[PDB]
Amino acid sequence: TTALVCDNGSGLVKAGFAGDDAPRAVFPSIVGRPTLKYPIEHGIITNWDDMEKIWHHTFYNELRVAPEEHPTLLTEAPLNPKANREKMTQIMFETFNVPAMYVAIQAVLSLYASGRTTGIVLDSGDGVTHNVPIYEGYALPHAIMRLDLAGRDLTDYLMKILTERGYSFVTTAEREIVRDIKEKLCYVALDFENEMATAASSSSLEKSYELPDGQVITIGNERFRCPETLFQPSFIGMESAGIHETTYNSIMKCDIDIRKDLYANNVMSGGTTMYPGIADRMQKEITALAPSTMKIKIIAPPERKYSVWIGGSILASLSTFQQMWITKQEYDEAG
Amino acid sequence: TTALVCDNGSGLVKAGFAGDDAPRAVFPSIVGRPTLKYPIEHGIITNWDDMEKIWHHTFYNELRVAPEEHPTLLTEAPLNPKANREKMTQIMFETFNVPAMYVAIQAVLSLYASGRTTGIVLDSGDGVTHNVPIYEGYALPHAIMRLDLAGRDLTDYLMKILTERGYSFVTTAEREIVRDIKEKLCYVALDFENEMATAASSSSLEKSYELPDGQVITIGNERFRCPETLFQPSFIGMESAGIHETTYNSIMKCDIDIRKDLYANNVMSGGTTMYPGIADRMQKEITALAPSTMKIKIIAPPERKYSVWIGGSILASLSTFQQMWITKQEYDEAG
Ligand SMILES: Nc1ncnc2c1ncn2[C@@H]1O[C@H](COP(=O)(O)OP(=O)(O)OP(=O)(O)O)[C@@H](O)[C@H]1O
Ligand SMILES: Nc1ncnc2c1ncn2[C@@H]1O[C@H](COP(=O)(O)OP(=O)(O)OP(=O)(O)O)[C@@H](O)[C@H]1O
Ligand SMILES: C/C1=C/C(=O)O[C@@H]2C[C@@H](CC[C@H](C)C=CC=CCC1)O[C@@](O)([C@@H]1CSC(=O)N1)C2
Ligand SMILES: C/C1=C/C(=O)O[C@@H]2C[C@@H](CC[C@H](C)C=CC=CCC1)O[C@@](O)([C@@H]1CSC(=O)N1)C2
Ligand SMILES: [Ca+2]
Ligand SMILES: [Ca+2]
Repeated sequence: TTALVCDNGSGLVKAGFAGDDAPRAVFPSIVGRPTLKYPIEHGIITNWDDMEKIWHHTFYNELRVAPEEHPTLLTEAPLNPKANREKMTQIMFETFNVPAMYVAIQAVLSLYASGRTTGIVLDSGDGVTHNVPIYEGYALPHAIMRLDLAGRDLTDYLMKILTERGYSFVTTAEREIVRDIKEKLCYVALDFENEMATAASSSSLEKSYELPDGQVITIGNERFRCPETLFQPSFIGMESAGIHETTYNSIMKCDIDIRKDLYANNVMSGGTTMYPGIADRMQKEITALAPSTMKIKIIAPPERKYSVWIGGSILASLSTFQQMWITKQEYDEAG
Repeated sequence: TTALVCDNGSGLVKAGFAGDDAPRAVFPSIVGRPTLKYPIEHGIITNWDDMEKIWHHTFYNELRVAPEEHPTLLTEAPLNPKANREKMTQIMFETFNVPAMYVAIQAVLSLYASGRTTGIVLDSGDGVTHNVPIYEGYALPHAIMRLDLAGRDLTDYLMKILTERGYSFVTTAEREIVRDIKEKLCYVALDFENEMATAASSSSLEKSYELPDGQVITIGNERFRCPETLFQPSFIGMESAGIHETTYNSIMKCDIDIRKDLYANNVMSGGTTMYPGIADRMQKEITALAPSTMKIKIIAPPERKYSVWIGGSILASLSTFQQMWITKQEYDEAG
């Protein structure tokens, strides 16, 4: 009788029940095979047999529930292929015997989580980053921007820029330690030059970090150079535009009537948007690219690591959404 | 048993019951379709399927009455085509099953609202402006003047002349805010030059306006330059004559016997004639174009936004009008 909510990400899987304040299970999207394998790449499901192993683990190992006794709400990256979605549905009704289910757009859920039907979302995960403009609940597809740059790319870059300081983070076990640092110490510098100049002249921006084996290490400008890649992807050999630019482009690809409201509603989702000082930066950067008379506003909610999941827990619980489910009868009938 | 009164305008629909002091329902003449659509353009019905949706909303959503249980009084712009009127009647007797109905000339009703049978009306709405000379209740058709310039054109012009001051009113949602300003602050300058000179030298004619989002803005000469378009339509690329001129022309196109009485009875109807200082202007301007010995007088009633509706509420209630109804029997007989 209780509905579920399964947010499948490139890095993590955030699962729980609809109506809850937060997901009860949060675990890696991996499958070890000597060795590990991420079945979701850039927010898209690449291996299906593996993906079933994840959903199987979700229901039975994590949530400890019968999948046929609960309607399940699955999530999907924006502009997800139709053959990709139809393949999910099939697996839920046939392999996991679900009584009903539905596939919602991750970014759209994050908007609802904020309490908004209309707005331009920025969802940066571990595998992919998206600019999704939404009007009256419908995400405008021709305006959506994609960017294959997220936390994992950022974690890798940090490892690299720590290697020039004399450190040796190469193995995958060590990569997690560099992820922890990235999450713990890093921040988004309001101005890059000014900050680098503070780092060159003083040691005020330096921070100590205790490694698993007790030893302490220090990091200076890496704190903000790493997340800077988001605004300048060319730092890692990417000729793509920054997040401020792709956000601007996204808005300009919409109708002129809604732009005022998109600018005024810049929601931020995904753990990669958790960098301290990212809101002050996106305000600054956007303000410049856009007109002078435009009111810009960035909304960065404290629990934006789980805005997608929270968005589905609300949606699943809504009265208006109940009709939009897909019963096994409907599927076994209409396909 | 109670009669209705439905004033259909290009911008608004003013509906209510006959005998009432004012209409109970006042709503936009729009139909959204992703987006909005004004079925009445320049006071004339262009889309009939939409217009039915408006009348349907009027009866059932707004007035909450059965159309077959009440005789309905509909309004029409002057010089409305006969095929236009015959199409209205058909829709009322056949689609809305009315027991009776009648189609009256908007401007003529406004005259009755003032308490006059003979006089030259000026009715400026949101979509069209008309000079209608009326004698003993009959509006003289060959003398009627039309002008495709009203509040909406005026609202658009104001947006434009606010853009030179540095503001950015472009979208349709913002257009309503510029309409509010137009209605709130604007006025008709007795003399244009003198006023512009006051604006160039001092800041006494400036007025602050609180925008929906709290921020305040200032407007100076736009207050009177916007409504000035009425006296000089060339401001917006219209080679047509002003309202003072078309009013003069209208009077000269009549018989010489009634001119004295037309001049002495210049009634003003429609929301566009609500600009403060428009009466002092029309007096001045007309006085000049006309002879010296002529007694000019402008009548601008406080409730002239609803003079057309009020005119029909009185007419529907009159004893002499009762015979002029059109019974469904009469129609289903004579067509
Ligand atoms: N405080 C933090 N600062 C910066 N990054 C963080 C922080 N906490 C978590 N992250 C990063 O956020 C990412 C996880 O976010 P999320 O779970 O939304 O992504 P995902 O759903 O796994 O992948 P995607 O959404 O791209 O498919 C990881 O890369 C993680 O390192
Ligand atoms: N105080 C005001 N000053 C100036 N204009 C006003 C004021 N109040 C309303 N208006 C304008 O008057 C118009 C509405 O008047 P009205 O309802 O008579 O027109 P309509 O019947 O919708 O159109 P039409 O009569 O031309 O077919 C709108 O353009 C509105 O902006
Ligand atoms: C607290 C935590 C958060 C997380 O997001 O991990 C996810 C999942 C993780 C799987 C592989 C590692 C060894 C196993 C385990 C771990 C537990 C989850 C770790 O691979 C990431 O680290 C990658 C690599 S580096 C990066 O940025 N993304 C993202
Ligand atoms: C208080 C009010 C008066 C009015 O007259 O509105 C009418 C109707 C309105 C319909 C479209 C808007 C968005 C929706 C709603 C509104 C409520 C009615 C607003 O479009 C006008 O604004 C046009 C545009 S600008 C102008 O001058 N005429 C005239
Ligand atoms: Ca995600
Ligand atoms: Ca009217």
